[PDB]
Amino acid sequence: APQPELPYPQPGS
Amino acid sequence: GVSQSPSNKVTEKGKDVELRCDPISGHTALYWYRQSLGQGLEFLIYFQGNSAPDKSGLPSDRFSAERTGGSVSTLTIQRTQQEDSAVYLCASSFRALAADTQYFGPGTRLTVLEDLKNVFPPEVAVFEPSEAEISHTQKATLVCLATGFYPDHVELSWWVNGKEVHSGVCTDPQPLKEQPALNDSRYALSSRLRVSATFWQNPRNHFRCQVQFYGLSENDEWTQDRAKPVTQIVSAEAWGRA
Amino acid sequence: IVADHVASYGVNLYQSYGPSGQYTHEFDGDEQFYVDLGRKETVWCLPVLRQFRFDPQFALTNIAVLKHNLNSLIKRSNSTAATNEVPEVTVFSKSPVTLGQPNILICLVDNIFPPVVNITWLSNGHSVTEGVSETSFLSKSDHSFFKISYLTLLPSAEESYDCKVEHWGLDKPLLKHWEPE
Amino acid sequence: SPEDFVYQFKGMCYFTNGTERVRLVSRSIYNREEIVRFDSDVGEFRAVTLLGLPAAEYWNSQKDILERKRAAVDRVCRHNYQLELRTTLQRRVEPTVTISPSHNLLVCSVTDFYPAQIKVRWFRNDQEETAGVVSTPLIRNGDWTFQILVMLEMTPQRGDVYTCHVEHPSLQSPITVEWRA
Amino acid sequence: MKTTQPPSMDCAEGRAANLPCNHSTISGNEYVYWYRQIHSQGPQYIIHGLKNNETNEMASLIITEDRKSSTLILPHATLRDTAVYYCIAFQGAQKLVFGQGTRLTINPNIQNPDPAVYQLRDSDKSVCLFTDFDSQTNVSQSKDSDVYITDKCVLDMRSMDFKSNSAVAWSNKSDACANAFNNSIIPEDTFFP
Ligand SMILES: *[C@@H]1O[C@H](CO)[C@@H](O)[C@H](O)[C@H]1NC(C)=O
Ligand SMILES: *[C@@H]1O[C@H](CO)[C@@H](O)[C@H](O)[C@H]1NC(C)=O
Repeated sequence: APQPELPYPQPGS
Repeated sequence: GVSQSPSNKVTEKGKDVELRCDPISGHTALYWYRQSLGQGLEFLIYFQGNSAPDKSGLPSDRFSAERTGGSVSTLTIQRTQQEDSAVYLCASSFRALAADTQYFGPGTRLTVLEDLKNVFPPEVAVFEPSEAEISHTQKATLVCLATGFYPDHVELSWWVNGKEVHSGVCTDPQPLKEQPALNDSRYALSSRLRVSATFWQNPRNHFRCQVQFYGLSENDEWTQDRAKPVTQIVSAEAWGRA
Repeated sequence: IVADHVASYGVNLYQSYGPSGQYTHEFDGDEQFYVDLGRKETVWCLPVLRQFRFDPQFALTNIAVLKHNLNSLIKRSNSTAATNEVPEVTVFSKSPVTLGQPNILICLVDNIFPPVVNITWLSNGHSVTEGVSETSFLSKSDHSFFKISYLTLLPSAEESYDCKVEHWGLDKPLLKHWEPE
Repeated sequence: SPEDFVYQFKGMCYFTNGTERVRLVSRSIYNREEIVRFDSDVGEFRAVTLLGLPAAEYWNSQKDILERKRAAVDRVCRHNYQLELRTTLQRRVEPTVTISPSHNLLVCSVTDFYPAQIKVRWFRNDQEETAGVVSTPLIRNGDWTFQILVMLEMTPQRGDVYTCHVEHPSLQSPITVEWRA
Repeated sequence: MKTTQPPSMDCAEGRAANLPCNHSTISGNEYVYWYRQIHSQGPQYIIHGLKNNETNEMASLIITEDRKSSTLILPHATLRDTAVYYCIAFQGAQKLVFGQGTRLTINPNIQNPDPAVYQLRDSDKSVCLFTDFDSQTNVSQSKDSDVYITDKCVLDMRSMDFKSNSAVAWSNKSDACANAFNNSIIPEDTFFP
């Protein structure tokens, strides 16, 4: 509140 | 899964210790915890990449973590104290603050002592199955007893004819304190191996009780006239009797 | 693509130059807030939003991930570098200009790519520092950016200003002039 | 001649008819190129460019990542929308209208208003003027206000009253500013 | 949101084991996580869910429509499923914190008990073995500090399909497999030759 979207790790560097 | 090294570490106070963690491949979030008993999970520090966003949670300035990696992590406790003793657990998720699953490693059991005088390897003894037991139920249970060891860092295992066995084996999950009154009290642990009447009665059968003790190293200084209580294996073997 | 309202929760930016990052939240193309990565604090741009709290650790862990994702793409794309796009500089007033009355000068730098620029206010070659502010880099649909710079002023007939814009897409610094009239 | 490598992640929420329609489009970009994206309508990661195919294949094989991304429409979009219902969407800034001859030209400055919805009509003695009018596009000040300048090519006579008719959601009745020769 | 769980539970092997957990104060962004810990190793992740029902090859997870209650189902309980079970309410911002958990004990189905106390010889001092007793009979700790009684642990002879219970006692006082285990105490069927 306010909430964020989250990026995930790219494979694998 | 998550890897942790060393499994065990028995050290004298004031000496520095280095704990290592190898997280799961593709896990950018690494967490360090410690857990005492009777007690629960205690947060120390965590990483996102090669940087630690939560440096608070560390018990003292002696405690520090690194992940130059940013894969493998190392926790260092310089000038160790008794209160530093616990199972140091490491965990890893894909990413931090995403409520991702934390997978834990096997832990590092750290024990810090005031002096090394109290440290002793176990006394292993295997007890021949009762002839009353073999007569009544045609089964033979041989009891193993590892006694007088300090601290409680032991791994008991049974080996029949040179190879490890797990079927018909029961080891006490926790050792007992010999004199629960004494502060640096020595410990004892028992285990049972049950086999058929015929298997025990067979003389071509060799049953050995192996106990992995974790104590001192060659690096550590031993002053006493007693034998150095180093990290060692102590066995007790017995052969089939007709 | 088509909706009543569009928001970004949020705009995560990370690049090799610096290196530097930028975390913002946008709602209908205006900057709701930004997290100061250095100071580790949330700075709100609209005063009614100051009643809310944004954990800066989300921005910091997000950028830490983007640092990983970037290095992964540098490698995957055999170091395919960013193309320096020619920015668009326009200077205008916030309100109609009257010689007496005070105003604000707005300098819009549009089509910013890569997002690395210097926006300075000048007045007969000397730099104006007092009364100047800036927006963060604001995102665009083509994944380019824009930045705005505000200079508070007291319109006068003999005082003119320039907006000095320094970007790699420009061969010489762009100077957009504003004559009071 | 500095070389730059840029990575962007945008968590974009698209809203229509208030709470009725909500869509999350999480965009991953290297540098101005969207490589992979999570669209709430498709409900899984899909590569936009052959550079994002490894990320789409990895993230889609992880049920944990996929399920958190699928929950984000409620967690980020619907939740954040409820804060806007009380703040940014309650914001109404009444426009300041002004006429100034620039004469053969009349300029209707419609400055400092919010939201963007606006209609500006010119009138020469209650009849609407269209042929000789030219407007700026909707200008974004970036300080959560817009402005629009509407010019009218005029040739006035004695008895002519030029009127600028402005409509905005913040207004109870339209604003009419007059100008006389 | 904190979770609540029965301090301990004794369930029989061969049947599903439903472990309850109540979390009336769970928030919409909190996952229901289950971990287990075998005395005393690294905690093992079992399963988690948000609203839906989840199924692992380890367990199943049923969460109520209101999300205020949940159940972990161990499909087919085995002696290995004996551990401490932690049901946790987890969200992004938070750190992982375990409660008290449920001390789950998976009891063996002892088809025919043969309670007895035996004496064994070192290949001094001799040991007393109290084996083949029933899973409903629970052993008590040693009163005198110089006589040691090890807690009961269940033995499994996989190659026989047979399982048995066993407690071990040894001492150096007045050298005693007769009045030993007088604190537990052993059933009337227990024989000593
Ligand atoms: C990368 O690009 C360079 C030219 O800039 C080229 O010489 C090289 O072969 C390319 N391939 C790889 C895999 O590096
Ligand atoms: C901004 O100015 C500094 C010198 O003041 C310079 O080093 C830097 O390269 C400039 N940035 C750009 C994009 O020209």
